[PDB]
Amino acid sequence: PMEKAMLKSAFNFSKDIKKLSKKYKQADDEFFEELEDVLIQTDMGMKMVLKVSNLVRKKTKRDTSFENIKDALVESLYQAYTDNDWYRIDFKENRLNIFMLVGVNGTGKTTSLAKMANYYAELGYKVLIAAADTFRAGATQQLEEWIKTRLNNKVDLVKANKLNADPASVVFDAIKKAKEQNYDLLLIDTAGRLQNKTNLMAELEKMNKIIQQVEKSAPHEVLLVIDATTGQNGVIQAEEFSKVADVSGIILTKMDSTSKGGIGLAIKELLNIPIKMIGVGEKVDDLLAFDIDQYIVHLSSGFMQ
Repeated sequence: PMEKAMLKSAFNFSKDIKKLSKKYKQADDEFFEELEDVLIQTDMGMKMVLKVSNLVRKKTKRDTSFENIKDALVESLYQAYTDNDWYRIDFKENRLNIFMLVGVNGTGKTTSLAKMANYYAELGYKVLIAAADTFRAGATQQLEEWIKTRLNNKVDLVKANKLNADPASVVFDAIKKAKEQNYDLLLIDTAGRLQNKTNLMAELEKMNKIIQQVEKSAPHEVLLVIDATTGQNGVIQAEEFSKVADVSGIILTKMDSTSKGGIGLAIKELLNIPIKMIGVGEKVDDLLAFDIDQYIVHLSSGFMQ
């Protein structure tokens, strides 16, 4: 799955690296200028280009073989990301885990939330979804579809029976069921528009108040969806959303459709929030726990043989 996910970005990165190898003589200043130009094209951003180049420069000598520069680069990419104050999904066996999914609409929340329910349901857990994006029953329609079409039998859905209902009332109904029938995970869908900031924050706080009566440390995760195909555009927008919600982690979707693999690093730099799950494709099971070494190794696969 990570191989298919990183196919397009790895092709682009290795295409540039292979070009770099052909006029490669020594790891000198002029070489670092050329390398920096390649790093720029991954769209990782200036600060990350600078951090990765400095790391490669630190690890290497002018006489380093081009093979050893590549090993250097792989290690420096991983280190650039892992250079932080921090990671894990707060899922415990002996409680009702509660995760919210957040972000601006049309980034892929309801798809991702469905994939997350399936991910835990396959691990043997009893999963409940709260369709609390009541802004259009379209999000509700989707959840219903996925439920009786693609999702494991251990995933159930609570929704609104009324038009444009208060989102907290769906959360009220879900928490009750989840607590009473020994569910292992409650996933909460939310609507999002920067425009409706005050209501969006108010609704999140209503939800929080409902759930913290059952689970004091809930929400255990608040997960923001970023569409990788949007590149740096999506990264900046995800930062703006991080002011509306106290985001604990990121779900990076559509990696497979993305040609610029610096985005993981762009996220780390701009948001400073861990990526925790990564979408590898369109099937219900195309969602993995994020692993930065795997992201880097598969991004690098085209030039590492």
